[PDB]
Amino acid sequence: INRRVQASLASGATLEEAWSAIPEKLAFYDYIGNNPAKGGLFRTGPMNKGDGIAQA
Amino acid sequence: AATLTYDDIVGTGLANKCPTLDDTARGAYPIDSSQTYRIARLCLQPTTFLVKEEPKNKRQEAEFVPTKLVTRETTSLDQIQGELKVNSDGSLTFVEEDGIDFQPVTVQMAGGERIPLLFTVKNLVASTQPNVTSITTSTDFKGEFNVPSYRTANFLDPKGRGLASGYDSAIALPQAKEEELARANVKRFSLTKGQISLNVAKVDGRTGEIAGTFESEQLSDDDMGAHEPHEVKIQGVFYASIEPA
Amino acid sequence: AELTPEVLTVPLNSEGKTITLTEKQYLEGKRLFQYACASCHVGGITKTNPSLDLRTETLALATPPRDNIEGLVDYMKNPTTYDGEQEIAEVHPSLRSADIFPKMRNLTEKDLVAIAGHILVEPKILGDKWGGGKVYY
Amino acid sequence: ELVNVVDEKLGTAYGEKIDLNNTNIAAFIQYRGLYPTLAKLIVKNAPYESVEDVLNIPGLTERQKQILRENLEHFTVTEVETALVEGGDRYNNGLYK
Amino acid sequence: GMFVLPFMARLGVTGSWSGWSITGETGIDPGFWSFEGVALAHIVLSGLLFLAACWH
Ligand code: CLA
Ligand code: HEC
Ligand SMILES: CC1=C(/C=C/C(C)=C/C=C/C(C)=C/C=C/C=C(C)/C=C/C=C(C)/C=C/C2=C(C)CCCC2(C)C)C(C)(C)CCC1
Ligand SMILES: CCCCCCCCCCCCO[C@@H]1O[C@H](CO)[C@@H](O[C@H]2O[C@H](CO)[C@@H](O)[C@H](O)[C@H]2O)[C@H](O)[C@H]1O
Ligand SMILES: CCCCCCCS[C@@H]1O[C@H](CO)[C@@H](O)[C@H](O)[C@H]1O
Ligand SMILES: CCCCCCCS[C@@H]1O[C@H](CO)[C@@H](O)[C@H](O)[C@H]1O
Ligand SMILES: CCCCCCCS[C@@H]1O[C@H](CO)[C@@H](O)[C@H](O)[C@H]1O
Ligand SMILES: [Ca+2]
Ligand SMILES: [Cl-]
Repeated sequence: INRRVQASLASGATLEEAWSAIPEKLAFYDYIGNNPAKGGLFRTGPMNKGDGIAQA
Repeated sequence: AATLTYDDIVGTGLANKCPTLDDTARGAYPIDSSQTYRIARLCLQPTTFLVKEEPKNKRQEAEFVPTKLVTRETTSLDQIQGELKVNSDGSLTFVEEDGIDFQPVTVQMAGGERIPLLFTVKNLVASTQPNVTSITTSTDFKGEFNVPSYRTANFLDPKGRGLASGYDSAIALPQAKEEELARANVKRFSLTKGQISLNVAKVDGRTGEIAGTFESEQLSDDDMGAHEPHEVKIQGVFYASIEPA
Repeated sequence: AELTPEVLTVPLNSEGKTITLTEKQYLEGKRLFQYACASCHVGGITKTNPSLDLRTETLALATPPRDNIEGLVDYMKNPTTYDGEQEIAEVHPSLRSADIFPKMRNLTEKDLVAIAGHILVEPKILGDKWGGGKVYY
Repeated sequence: ELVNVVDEKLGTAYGEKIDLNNTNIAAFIQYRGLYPTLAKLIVKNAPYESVEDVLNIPGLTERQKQILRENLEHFTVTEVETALVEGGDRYNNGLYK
Repeated sequence: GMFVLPFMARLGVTGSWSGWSITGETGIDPGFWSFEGVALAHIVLSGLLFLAACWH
């Protein structure tokens, strides 16, 4: 994400534009709620059941 | 009486009782208004704690009901001292300065609900009627006092949250929405007023000692803003020794 | 790292003078500090009043200044409150109160210098650990 | 609206200086000559409408007044906060080392 | 949805050891034969009958 942002800045993007060019899909991988080592043995069900259904 | 020592008293329950005066003490203690006075010891011994029931309707007569003390003989206020002013209208005003002027108390309502309260007379200012040329068994004091939060600012809840210390969130629910938990997460420090009457029933005019009954009203614990307090009525007996200052 | 002469060079007085303690001096001060002081001042704190520590910066802001040998030696003879306003020998170990604090009897001027030296050298070695308390253990 | 009043107070001068109306007594150790003698007089005679009102404490010696003047710059006053002054917390706030 | 409570009440069991009564009184002392004492008596009876069954 930082590499993409820096390439955007260096091409003359504003900060708003640089960060707005990051795909939501890429940003969502950089969130610990998607890390498989954050769960619990008896915390049953889908990841959606903990933090929620991600919207945006 | 055989002036009691600590070893006479220890473990009897006498340590939580106020001194008493016997039936001969129906005298009058003279007040010389050029003289300054003090209360050298004020003692308040609660004998009943009533809690105001919280009814559904609204509007109805909500009554104060009896309760059971569960915190044992740990309830009395004592060793309280302060100024006793003589005012221009001949009334007296007691200004509490210091002493053991609070006790935490838990009483239990029928059904099991526990009601903790900071039973107190902190910062009491209480006055008589005008024209008290002598303190007699007609004298009474009425006043108000401060009632601070039952827990002070460092107190941490069972999940480690506090006002002056602790976590500021529900750390066991890391991605919970915070709005529903605000009242639990954000600790608040209550400061309210209580009211007390002291009715003098007995006076030793030679020694300046008085005793009688009291009734106080104040709010109970609100658990640092987590729930509404209850109204509490405290009834008991008191003792005070008056001295020229 | 070594306990060099530079590490062992500390202010003698308020006026810029220094003394270079010997290794023996340092070690004797440490032993004496342990013997006479550490029951309260272990690791640079103060158990009976944690508000006041033995950090050099704290000592410098005492009155009179105590961040030098002479100031510390005077403290061990005639201790005062932090503002210098009351003498506290009746409740703090000192030569003046060696009658009631017997581990101070027969401390010599050299012994006091050695303790003072320990107190100034220790933070130069231990940093924030000295006067830090449990946070830094 | 629910506010932690201690955190709020950190955004005032209470967070930047010794608040003569609120701050715990150990803070006076930070500067030369204030602790314990002046520290006790300041806490006992609070609150103050302004920092310079500290100079008017009954019984101060002439020297004490000079020392207070040298340290006015390190002081502030804010409204008394019940949570910081109840419990005798200005004399002992439950923090040691 | 109380089904046995009213049977206890019909015959004079109206108080709890906890201090309440079904008429809305407080600070009442029902003695042993509160709702709880009746329940305990039934459980003890059950046990004794079970043991007698074994013997028989
Ligand atoms: C390899 C097997 C396996 C794996 C890895 C998964 C994985 C998953 N399943 Mg699936 N599933 C499986 C087999 C498996 N399943 C089988 C066999 C069935 C039929 C019962 C199902 C039916 C099923 C349903 C109905 C659902 C899932 C769901 C899920 C998800 C949540 C799992 C969870 O909460 O576990 C929780 C795990 C535990 C609490 C651990 C149990 C530990 C046991 C009880 C220990 C037993 C100890 C033993 C008694 C000791 C003996 C001692 C003696 C020898 C002395 C996850 C992606 C959920 C989902 O999100 O679906 C969309 C969902 O709703 N699965
Ligand atoms: C506990 C009974 C103590 C022992 C043993 C010793 N000290 Fe101490 N020390 C103690 C207290 C409670 C205080 C604070 C006193 C006050 O009211 O101001 C002190 C203070 C000092 C200081 C001043 C530190 C400062 O920052 O200004 C020094 C330098 C000091 N103590 C040194 C010291 C030495 C060398 C001791 C052994 C000979 C010693 N102390 C013993 C409590 C106790
Ligand atoms: C009077 C009265 C009453 C009542 C009473 C009753 C009701 C009683 C009952 C009783 C009973 C009800 C009893 C019972 C008993 C029993 C028994 C006593 C048993 C025994 C058993 C055995 C001994 C066994 C043994 C065995 C086993 C266990 C196993 C196998 C083997 C054998 C067989 C060996 C009341 C309270 C009301 C009131 C008051 C008075
Ligand atoms: C009779 C005895 C005397 C009575 C004394 C009791 C009165 C209390 C003291 C009055 C103090 C004035 O009131 C106080 O003003 C200061 C200065 O603007 C405020 O503190 C302020 O400090 C900083 C300055 O860096 C700001 O960033 C902040 O936004 C602001 O809140 C306090 O929040 C307010 O509580
Ligand atoms: C054999 C019965 C033993 C268990 C009795 C439990 C106590 S009795 C119990 O007390 C609760 C708390 O006061 C009340 O709320 C409840 O109404 C009452 O039934
Ligand atoms: C299973 C152990 C039984 C415990 C017994 C406690 C007795 S309690 C006793 O009960 C009496 C009977 O009605 C009452 O009259 C009386 O007021 C009450 O205190
Ligand atoms: C299995 C042993 C447990 C039995 C306990 C019997 C309680 S005994 C019970 O106690 C009440 C106080 O809460 C009183 O109101 C009541 O008079 C008394 O009989
Ligand atoms: Ca009367
Ligand atoms: Cl510090």
